[PDB]
Amino acid sequence: STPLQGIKVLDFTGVQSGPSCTQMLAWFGADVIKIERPGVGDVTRHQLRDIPDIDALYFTMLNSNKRSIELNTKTAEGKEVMEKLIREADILVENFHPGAIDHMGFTWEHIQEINPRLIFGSIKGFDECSPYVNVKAYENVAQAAGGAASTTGFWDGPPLVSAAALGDSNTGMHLLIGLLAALLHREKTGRGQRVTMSMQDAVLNLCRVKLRDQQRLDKLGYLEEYPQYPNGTFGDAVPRGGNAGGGGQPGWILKCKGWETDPNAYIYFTIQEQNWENTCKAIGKPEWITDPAYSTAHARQPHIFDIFAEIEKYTVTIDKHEAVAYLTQFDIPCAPVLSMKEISLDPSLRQSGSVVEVEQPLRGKYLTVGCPMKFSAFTPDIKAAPLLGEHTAAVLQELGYSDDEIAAMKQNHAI
Amino acid sequence: STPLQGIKVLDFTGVQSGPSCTQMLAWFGADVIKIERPGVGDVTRHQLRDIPDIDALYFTMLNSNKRSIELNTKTAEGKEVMEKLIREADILVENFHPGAIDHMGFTWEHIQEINPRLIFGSIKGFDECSPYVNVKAYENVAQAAGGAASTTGFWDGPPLVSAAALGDSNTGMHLLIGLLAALLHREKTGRGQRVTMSMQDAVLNLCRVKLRDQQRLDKLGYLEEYPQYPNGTFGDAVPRGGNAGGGGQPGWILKCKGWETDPNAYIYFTIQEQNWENTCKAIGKPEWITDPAYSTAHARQPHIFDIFAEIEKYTVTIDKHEAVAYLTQFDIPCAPVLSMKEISLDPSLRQSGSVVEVEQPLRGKYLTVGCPMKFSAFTPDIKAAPLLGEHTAAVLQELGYSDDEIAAMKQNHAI
Repeated sequence: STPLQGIKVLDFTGVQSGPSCTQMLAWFGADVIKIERPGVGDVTRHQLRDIPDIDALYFTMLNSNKRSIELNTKTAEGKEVMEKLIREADILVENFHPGAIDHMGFTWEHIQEINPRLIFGSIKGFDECSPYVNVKAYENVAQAAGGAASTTGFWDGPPLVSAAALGDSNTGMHLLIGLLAALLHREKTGRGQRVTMSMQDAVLNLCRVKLRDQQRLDKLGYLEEYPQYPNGTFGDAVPRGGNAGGGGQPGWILKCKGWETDPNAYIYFTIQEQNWENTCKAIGKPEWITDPAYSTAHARQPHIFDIFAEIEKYTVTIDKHEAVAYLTQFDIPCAPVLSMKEISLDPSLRQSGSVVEVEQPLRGKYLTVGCPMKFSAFTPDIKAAPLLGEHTAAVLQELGYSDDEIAAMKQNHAI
Repeated sequence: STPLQGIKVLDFTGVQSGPSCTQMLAWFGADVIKIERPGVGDVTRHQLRDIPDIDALYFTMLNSNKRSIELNTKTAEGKEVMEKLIREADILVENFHPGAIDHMGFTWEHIQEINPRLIFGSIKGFDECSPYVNVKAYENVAQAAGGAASTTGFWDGPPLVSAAALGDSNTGMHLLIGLLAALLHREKTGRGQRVTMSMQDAVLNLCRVKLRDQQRLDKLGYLEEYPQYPNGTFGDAVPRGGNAGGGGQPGWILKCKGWETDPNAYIYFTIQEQNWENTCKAIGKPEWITDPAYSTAHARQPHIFDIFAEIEKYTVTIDKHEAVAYLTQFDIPCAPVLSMKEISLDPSLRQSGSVVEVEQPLRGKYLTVGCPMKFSAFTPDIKAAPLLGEHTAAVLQELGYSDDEIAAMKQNHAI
């Protein structure tokens, strides 16, 4: 049994935000029918290809386990298929521009009439009433609008985007929470509803603690743990803090052996408040244990980069993995800056199902990020991504179309 | 009606990752009973305080709607209360070090015997088989281990952490998906189960597209859309790309008027492949429309920073908001880099429920991030965070304890 056994998803999404949400739904046991433009398909199929003429990894890593149908919803036969899909569906997920579904002949009111149980999930760039309501939002557009770029990077550099998909996959995971909550709600009301999620709000949610810091700043005029305290300057907005800790425990990114030629020969190192004595023992600075200039976070803060520099004298002499194996014995919170190469090959992440090898037609093996959370009663089975239109016939057959009707729809380009 | 009406959560979490998850559970209608150490409470109550002697915003922004009980589970009476709480609960969440709950006297086995319906959610730094299992993971430690620090920042700078809580809140949102799935699964199995979520895996999941890029790099030796192509150099790992788009459409962070003294006087600007003609018109360069050195993404790539410099000649002349209002009419994807000050005061984010003003005892008003997703059939009510032990008596009363028994437990220090 799987959590979403028997749930049927009508999936119009493309790219990353919507598809990450629906791939999870598939992994949870739902039947995800991905509706794609005939002869075109989700754009990720053809972007960033590593092997000529076959689906790109962009596609395969975000569409595992889905069924692909080609359907041209602008045609009258396509419209009729869609109505039948809506009628049988538990969830419809879309990440089009406002009014796309309405213009296909299916307003929310019309959808409720066809299927009052249906849960309608929509990803947009900004919320309904926003001044940016018609910006077309890509990943980094949302990162700018949601607070992350403003607060990421260095105080003496530009706003910086994160590699992490705060606008795209993070929005998908938030929509998924909403869809799962709406399935739970449906069990009580007997009804579906519309769940909307904006990319700007997804970013903002992960930046919650920077809105903590803005209020502190408004009230006090400084942030005691930020690099700018006490010798630099605070403006009216939360500033960029480089590689600072972000919470109650300060830290930094420190160079390890190889950093001149290896851009990932680094660790993150935390000076944990309750672990100062251990930290001194690790670096061989017993004099610092009780010196009042060093014994509290308060006293450390005004010369904290001298202390990081002193720790870096140790870390530069050894490989990041060996640095972490040593430092962790002293309870120091640290880890290596693992590169995507290390992650791709890490045998532990294969064993834990975090990185998963998957067999794909025409390609052979590829790696994906697996189902992030582990369940003691359920094991996902991560499968190939569908070739374009691979499941069109099967889906139409399930709606009661004959093989001849299906062939006629292929010939007149409804599919 | 609420999505989680009638659900009871036994919540041991502190700091950010676990509390973010359970705050959302409360907002969805669950009764979240937060278990705190008598006389001390979640550390966030006293860290980064803006107002002396009352609960910090670190705490109130992450613990809205929860009930607080003070309970020493290491005592015999506290253990007996805990057993009664387990019997009544649907979900127990914890983000302690491995084995803490076992040590309390409740293995997962023993919990299953007491309450076969209970879903046990656990947040850890790393997965069970990891070499880093007993590393203490803070926010940025997980960012390092998860691939984000490696791939964020500039190619000629160090790895950079993100302001966005990739390790903390993001992990809480991923556990939340699991718990909601587990509730759904329970409707069929009649049984709870254990759901575990590591911070490393949460980071990795958002970095999924960087694993796409690693595989592309492994196969081809270069990433054609990365800043380093074609005139720079690729190594064996996906490199940092500064403010590059991260997907199929290139972009960058551009200066707007005021940038020399306003570290957030910037926009994100996407050069969308189908929108070159309009991009040229927006910046008054009609001659670039059909010039073969500019008309395609492939041709633009080797000189893309000149192109951005040229756009920047326009954007530096106007406020970032006016830049976006204009450029958007030319279909150019863009948004301001909004500061946390602008976010905190943005009337549209108030209207949309994205930033919410909450009345808190002793403090007055504070701002929080609201419930990220919107539901057409459900409106969350965000309320104050609990004062330490504010609900101890009521919780024990609901378990059948008399006032005398409760007062006796206070004097004993079991509560």
